[PDB]
Amino acid sequence: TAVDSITQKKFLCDRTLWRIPFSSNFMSMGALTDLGQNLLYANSAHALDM
Amino acid sequence: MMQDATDPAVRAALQSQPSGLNSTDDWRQVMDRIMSLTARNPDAFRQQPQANRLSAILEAVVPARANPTHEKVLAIVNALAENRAIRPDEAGLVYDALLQRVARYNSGNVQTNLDRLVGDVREAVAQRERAQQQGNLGSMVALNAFLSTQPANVPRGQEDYTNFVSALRLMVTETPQSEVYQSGPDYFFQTSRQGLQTVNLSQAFKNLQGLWGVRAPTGDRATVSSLLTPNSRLLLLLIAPFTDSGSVSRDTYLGHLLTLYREAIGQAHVDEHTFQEITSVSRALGQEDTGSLEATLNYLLTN
Repeated sequence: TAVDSITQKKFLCDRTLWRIPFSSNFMSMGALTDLGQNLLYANSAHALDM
Repeated sequence: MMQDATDPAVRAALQSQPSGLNSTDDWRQVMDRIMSLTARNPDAFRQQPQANRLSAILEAVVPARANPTHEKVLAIVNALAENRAIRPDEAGLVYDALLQRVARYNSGNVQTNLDRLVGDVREAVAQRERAQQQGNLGSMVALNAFLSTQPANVPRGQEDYTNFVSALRLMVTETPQSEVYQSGPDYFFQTSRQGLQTVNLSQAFKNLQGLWGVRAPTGDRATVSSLLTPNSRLLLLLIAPFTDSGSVSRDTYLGHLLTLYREAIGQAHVDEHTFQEITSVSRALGQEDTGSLEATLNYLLTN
């Protein structure tokens, strides 16, 4: 019984947080990452939008 | 080479103040390290991470007042533990009882004294530690009480005792450590070892006051000198490694037996060097050689 179809692929992903690091490399090495206390993000004031 | 008692003002500093880098106290040591001036590796400050790099600059260029009281008050209380002014389990109370005392009086002239007393109390540990090695202090004062109470220079029989006066004084000066002239009971007595396996009375010595000068028979234990108590006999063998020449070796046993007490020591140190060899050669004998002690018995009996 040959029928025609186009599939729908989707991911499931629960019970973990969407974690992204804070460096120019973007890889968490230690606790304080490169951009965490760098030249640009150290003592100056900045305001995160989204 | 060895140390004095681990410095009491420093032991308490060891447990309180920073170890590696005290940026205010070791200011020109951190300043030498940050200026790339250190001879180990100059750029040890350059290759370090940037954040702790800044922590060294902020702390050294502007010196921050670190807390000094708890390494000064503890310096007294740990010296109180080494001088034994307090017990080791008392370190919880006296540390804070005086901190609560300076909580009430933080700010009088008393704490200006306290740090001068710190240098005094730490020196008192060093003074007493050198003084307990010479236990003469709790010995000469005790001998002063012995010399005053006991009638001195009264041998109206025959006099050889003038030499013996210095003989007891030589025991205080030569060996001082465990040599304490304890006055527990009214009879004076001297201990020689740390555990006191020959502590006889110096008032058992009062048996010798009538025997300061009597007639000598011949060379075998005398017909009269059997009266000398093993108590007083223990003293006269103990003064024997101190004084030899002076007391007449031909007039009474004060000298003849004192020369014979050297015969007991003279055999002992020879047999000591004899025993240290036969026991050492146990690979070639392969037996419990009590003949090392049996020959020692034979070298004392068959003479």
